[PDB]
Amino acid sequence: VNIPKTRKTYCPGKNCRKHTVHRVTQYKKGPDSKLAQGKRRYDRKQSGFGGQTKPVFHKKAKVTKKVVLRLECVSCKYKNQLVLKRCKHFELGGEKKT
Amino acid sequence: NHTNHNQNKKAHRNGIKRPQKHRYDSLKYRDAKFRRNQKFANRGTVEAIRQAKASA
Amino acid sequence: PHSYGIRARTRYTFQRGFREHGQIRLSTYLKTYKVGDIVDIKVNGAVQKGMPHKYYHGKTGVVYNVTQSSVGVLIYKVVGNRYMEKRVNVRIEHVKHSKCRQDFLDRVKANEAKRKEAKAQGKTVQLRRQPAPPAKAHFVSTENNEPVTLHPVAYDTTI
Amino acid sequence: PDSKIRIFDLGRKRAGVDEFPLCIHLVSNEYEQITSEALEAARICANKYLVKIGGKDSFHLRVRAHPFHVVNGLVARVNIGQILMSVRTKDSSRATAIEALRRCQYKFPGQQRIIVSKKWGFSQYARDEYIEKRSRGEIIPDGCYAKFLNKRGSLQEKLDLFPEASFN
RNA sequence: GUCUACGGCCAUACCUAGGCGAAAACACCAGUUCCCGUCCGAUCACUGCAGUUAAGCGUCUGAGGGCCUCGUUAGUACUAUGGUUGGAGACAACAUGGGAAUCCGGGGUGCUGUAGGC
RNA sequence: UGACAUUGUCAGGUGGGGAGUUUGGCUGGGGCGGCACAUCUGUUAAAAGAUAACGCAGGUGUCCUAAGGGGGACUCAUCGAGAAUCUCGAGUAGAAUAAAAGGGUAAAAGUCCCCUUGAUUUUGAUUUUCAGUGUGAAUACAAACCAUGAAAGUGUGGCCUAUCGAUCCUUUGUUCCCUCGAAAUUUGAGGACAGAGGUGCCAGAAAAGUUACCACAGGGAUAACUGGCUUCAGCCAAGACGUUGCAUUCUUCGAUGUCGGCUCUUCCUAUCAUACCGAAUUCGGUAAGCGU
RNA sequence: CGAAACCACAGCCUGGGGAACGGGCCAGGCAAAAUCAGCGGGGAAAGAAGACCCUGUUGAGCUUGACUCUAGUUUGACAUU
RNA sequence: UCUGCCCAGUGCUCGAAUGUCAAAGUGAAGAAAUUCAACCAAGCGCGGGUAAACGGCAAG
RNA sequence: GUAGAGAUUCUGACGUGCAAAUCGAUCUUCAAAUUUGGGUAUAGGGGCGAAAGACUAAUCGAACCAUCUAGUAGCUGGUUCCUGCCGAAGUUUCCCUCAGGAUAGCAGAAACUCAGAUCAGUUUUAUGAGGUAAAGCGAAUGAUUAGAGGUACCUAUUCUCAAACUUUAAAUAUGUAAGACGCCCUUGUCGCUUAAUUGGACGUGGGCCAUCGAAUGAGAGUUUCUAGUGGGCCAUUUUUGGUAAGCAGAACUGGCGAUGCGGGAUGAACCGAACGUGAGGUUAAGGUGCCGGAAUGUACGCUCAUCAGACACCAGAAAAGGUGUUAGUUCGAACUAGCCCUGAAAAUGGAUGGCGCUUAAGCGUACUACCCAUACCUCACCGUCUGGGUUA
RNA sequence: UGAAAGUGAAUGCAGGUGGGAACGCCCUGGCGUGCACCAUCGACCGACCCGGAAGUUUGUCAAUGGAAGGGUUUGAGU
Repeated sequence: VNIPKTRKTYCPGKNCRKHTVHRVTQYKKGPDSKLAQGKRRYDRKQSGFGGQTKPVFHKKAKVTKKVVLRLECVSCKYKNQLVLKRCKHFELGGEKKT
Repeated sequence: NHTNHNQNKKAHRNGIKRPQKHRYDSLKYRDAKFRRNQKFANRGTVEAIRQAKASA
Repeated sequence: PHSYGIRARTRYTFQRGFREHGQIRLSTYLKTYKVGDIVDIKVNGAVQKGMPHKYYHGKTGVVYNVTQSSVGVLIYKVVGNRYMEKRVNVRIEHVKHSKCRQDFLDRVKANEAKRKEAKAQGKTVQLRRQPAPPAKAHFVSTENNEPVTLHPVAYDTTI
Repeated sequence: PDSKIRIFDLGRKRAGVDEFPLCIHLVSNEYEQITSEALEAARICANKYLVKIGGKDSFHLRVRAHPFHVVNGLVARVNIGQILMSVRTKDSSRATAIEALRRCQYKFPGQQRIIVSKKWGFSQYARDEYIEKRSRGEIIPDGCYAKFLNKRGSLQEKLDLFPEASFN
């Protein structure tokens, strides 16, 4: 799928409440913080005798992910998230069909 | 597994009962623009009836 | 095994009539539907927007909501051992007035009329429809209509 | 699979209409299925006997059962009163045609009956009606069949085809 | 009655050959300054009426193709209910009800609403 | 020998020597197959709806910044005619419309062109599968903001019918937001809200074999094993050709002793021999008495 | 002198139907006390909650490259120093 | 009386690229919890040997 | 080769034995890796093993004892008095679910309201919807027969078909309406809507007023909590997979499961009929020679069978035949129809239920009389429910 | 009521409409009146989405504060 790097769409910002130019970016999952409560609880439970104490997921089936667009408002830097359908080939701002 | 022989007999045991019909239905399911209008019209109608009763 | 799509097994139901394909008649959009009106649902295959389910094709119901280009129709659907109210938003392309309700309204107008002249004349008026009565006694004349005697025909070989 | 029967018209299939007035039908009396293989065998038997007795040019045999239903092979689904075979001949070959169809009854399952048709040959008109219309000129032969006058169509389009027709 | 504009049902209105059309209207038509668009004003856009009914258009004819109705097919095919009915079965008949389709033949070849023009 | 090593605690690695667990479900018994496990079109299906099989013929886990939205102009598949590809006659769609199949479509939903991001934000209300729970898909509105068009109007993705995902955790977006509870500041964390990461066994456990040494609770809901049921001769004339006849899982798994031989008995005739006739050592009829 | 196994009740056949091989049901053949010695056709004779097969979100012995760990073992670091 | 060929795989065994890397320590940033960077043994990767090792007929 | 030590064969005896491993005969070994007493050590995920998963006190693929422990159980078995009233389900959805649960339905109690209403497994009148049976191919598409014409075609024909083909299109099932929440007139409100009090929606105040707008019949509806069930099976008709099946899988209705009773000789679902205790009468299906209650009835016929025929489901049979016979149809002949016979061919003795039956006690048709169910009718009594009375 | 900090239920006779128990009244019905209950239309309280008036002091411009009004969404509310 081809998505233009810039689109004019409604901006839900407090100061905009209208259509504004948005830079489109693919949402990437950030690093996993070791200080998160789930990580802290997991570490304490995993420490000590008893083996592995939480399910480990081996049965991966889907080969594609839903792509999420993060829209940077040019005016007020407001960011909005849009999710599209699953696509094997994804690209941002490519050449137009001719 | 699966058959439909007894289900119709089981259905009519206590009849195919219709839902109760009430005089007024909910103004839900209606157009929001229409629904809010009818509030204002009904509010004025209530006021008009009360004033007419008071003055008569 | 089945496939349970919304338009499954609708090949002949949603098909346009023979030599009735093409542009939809314009009179459909010029009819006004009000709440309480009786309407017959008949899905038009040309307009794929606002289509009701294939259950509601051929069903008759009462309009409860009127929208910009659509109509809200109240249908009672059999679900197990009860009737459920089903509120279908169907575009006016798939909706037509029920001639039964018209005919009832004209009969109501006639009955009120007959009642008016009955009271004016001081007589009582018969307003309730009656099932077809048994045939009355009547004479049948044989003048120039002499009965012809018939006998069953013998068997013949005609393929 | 290919049907065992391929030829459905035998004898003088190119013959006209007026010279073969008599028509005799072998009709199934029972609702049954007839195999293509049995139809072929009866066709061979009927053709062999008719050629041996009356010759090749004294008859026209037409098999009206077509094995289109599939069961490995094909069978011809027949109903009560459905014609299986039809032989058109002269009036003298009535006994020969009846015997030919009677012998071929043994090749068919179920019950089959021999009926002499009241229609002229393979036409849809009775013998008396065909004779009257032939005399009046509304019937003109065309190969193995004949074209009949009809009210529809242009007057010139029917007059050129039927020149001697005497319209009232 | 005829014509135009806007329509309703959307072939009784369609397709084809031939013969007519007085008035007005309509159309064909002349031109490319401009508004406008194309390879090309041929289409579309604009200005006008010098000729024309050749065509469009209206109408008539054809046992025309088609289409629409009425009858024939036909109480036929089929089907709901019934029998300790027939028949080895296939299937069939009967009793009480409903009841088509093609072929074929007769008739028909648009009607009509509002606003106007002749 | 010697401040090494040996011991002590922790950190890598190694560790079937040993430990505890597991080793899908459906299924004409199970196993091997296949997915009928989530799903769409035409059928099975018997003219409302609903309706099964490891029934049948096919699909789906995608593709697309246009193949999405609006407006304008245009007509397609073919066939005939004739010029060193374009020209006009016909042309009811016989072409195209992303992908399976069906439905839908002609001044268009088709092919080009121009402008576009309604594939956006926020509600509730409906429809389908349904328990009228969830998920998914869809319909008609409403409050904004816009695209487009002269305008009416149309647009909340693909002309319609499929193309998908909970709790927990993690992660991102959002608020001049709430809390860290003796009081503050700054980091950090925990919330609310909207998404995503993924569970295809698709209402979503973290899971290799083997037993002929084998063990339990059961099962005739379920196999082997026994019972039942089910699968040569006569017609036609050239004896060919035809034609008509003579797996299932119901019982038993708190047990019906499992092949052959030996022994012994009896019945059937579809007759090997014997008896009796009949047809040219060869073939039939009556015939199961006796033998084999 | 003196047990036991076994025992619903029982004890002649043929056919029918029936959970598809009846001692009982239905229709027949029939039918005379009490017994002794043999006998192995039947009682689908006894013995035992099939030991084969399958089911169970029941086990177990064995295996390995299953899942999660482990005695031991190798190496590092600190301490003893 | 003979015990053939094969180190490809797996197993075992003795030498190396600097490829890895935990705990400690080291270096910088911070007000700190800490965050980055470098380094580290063994085990493995890489190279040699070995079949009267498991085995196969890399070898046929 | 004996004592001693073993334990090959008879697969001998015995096999509720002398014996929870013995007895007989035969057989192996018998101066050493020999046989053995006592002392002594090794103990249960351990010992010990010239190796059989052998042995470790009749216990060994993990001994024995007591505990945790009344371990757990979607599996098996049992679950104790009477009568009265009501009375199922084997189906939907989800589940590592398929021998089980949750869920909706069926079902029971307890209530509450409503009322000549608000309704119906029905018809009628009015009006929708559908693409199955049939029908069609000289209509599209697809398959197919045969000539004739006009030049492999084209034209008019013609033979024959369709589950995924179709112009057309039933029967049966199917949606709704058939009014007082009605009708007519007047009139008010609104921020919606319109060019506009114009509409729209809800109203006001009046007016017509149970023949109140089809037939028939019934009183009606809703809440609450909970049990059992979540293996089904048979028949009619329609039908799928299958060579077939007392086969597998569906659709509508009725039955069985849960249900006796009369008839089918007998049988879970076939035919009749559904059941409190009795008396009388009359019937259904089926029957009346005897068994067996009831005509060895009436009328007209057919049939002679060397193993006839005898009543649906049903206990099974075919083509073709006959110097069988009784009739019919058409030109002596060919036929067409009934009955009988042939085709027809198994195993304990044996089944129209048995006996028997031949101008039938067989077969077809008509006609009376008769027999009897727990069914119907009148009556008595028992119980339940329902309604009307009861301060003397 | 909200996750919390926190806020915290009368325009009205504690509100209209329809059906209603019981009673009254009038000549079988009619008129008034409406308990309980459900259909329903609105008001109030809280959360959410807006909206920023007083007041408070502390940064006055700001900080803090949050009334009026707007949703026709939400709660196991009045």
